[PDB]
Amino acid sequence: EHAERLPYDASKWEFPRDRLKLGKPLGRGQVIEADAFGIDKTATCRTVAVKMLKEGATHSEHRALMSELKILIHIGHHLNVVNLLGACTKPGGPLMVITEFCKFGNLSTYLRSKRNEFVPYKVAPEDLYKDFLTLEHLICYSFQVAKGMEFLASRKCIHRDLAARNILLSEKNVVKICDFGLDARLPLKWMAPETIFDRVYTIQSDVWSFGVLLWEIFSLGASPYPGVKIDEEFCRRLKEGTRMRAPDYTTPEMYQTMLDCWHGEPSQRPTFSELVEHLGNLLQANAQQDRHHH
Ligand SMILES: COc1cc2nccc(Oc3ccc4c(c3)OCCN4C(=O)Nc3ccc(Cl)cc3)c2cc1OC
Repeated sequence: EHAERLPYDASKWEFPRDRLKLGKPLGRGQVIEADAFGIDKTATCRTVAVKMLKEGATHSEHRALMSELKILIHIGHHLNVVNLLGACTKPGGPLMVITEFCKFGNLSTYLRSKRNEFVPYKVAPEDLYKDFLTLEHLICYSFQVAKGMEFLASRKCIHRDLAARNILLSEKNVVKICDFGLDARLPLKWMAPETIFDRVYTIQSDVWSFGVLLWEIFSLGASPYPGVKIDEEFCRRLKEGTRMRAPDYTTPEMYQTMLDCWHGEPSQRPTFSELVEHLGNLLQANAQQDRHHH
């Protein structure tokens, strides 16, 4: 609330505009691809994503972007939350928020591009499945998002719109939680019943959304509630207990976890801490099935 007015450690986040080389747009504020000169002590040059205010934006829009920067600063650093690298706030140019760049984009679109490049486990010679996704990949992604959400929860922050479209995939299969801040998106399909009917958002409603995210992950980017009209009867049957069927690439345990996240009673849903532990076990157990190289 009014985060745009929180203290700002310029010495820690301010970055010289001239050490930035803005490139092509990635989407539209508006995110642009760019090159940064020595923004971190890990490389003198690095690709980054920059979010900046459009031309002549309202004061209200200016507060909104500044509020987002303050929230990111407040949340802090975590491997599974898009990393804030710096910002350009001082006079001389536009307000700019700089984050790490995630090469592969949103997880939803990416997964759909791998529909014909997936197998539960690779079989030697593995070169036949080069760059293919496997159950280990999918469980690993689920596990990383759970850890990111567990982190946000510990910062007392509620995402409010946890979906695969808000998950970014970087290199080496590392995923980052983000928010493009968005209708044709049918956001209601990720909303918990209490949120739909009472407009209440809580870390427990986020867990419900996490369940839909798992369904998306294990359906390889399919659209939630396939072909179902999202009208009043939908909300009615949803509150009555109607749930999605198990997606194509799920495992028995992952589907049960989805069902657990979709519990009618918010308080009966698992917590992200319990999800991190549980998903960590499923990952370890999955590896136990792939023993060719032991
Ligand atoms: C190559 O394809 C893309 C790769 C990208 N890699 C990194 C970042 C990208 O854009 C974003 C995405 C989200 C946010 C952002 C920039 O700037 C800061 C705000 N933001 C957030 O995620 N904010 C945020 C994060 C967590 C919480 Cl809890 C609240 C707000 C990208 C956009 C792409 O093309 C689409």
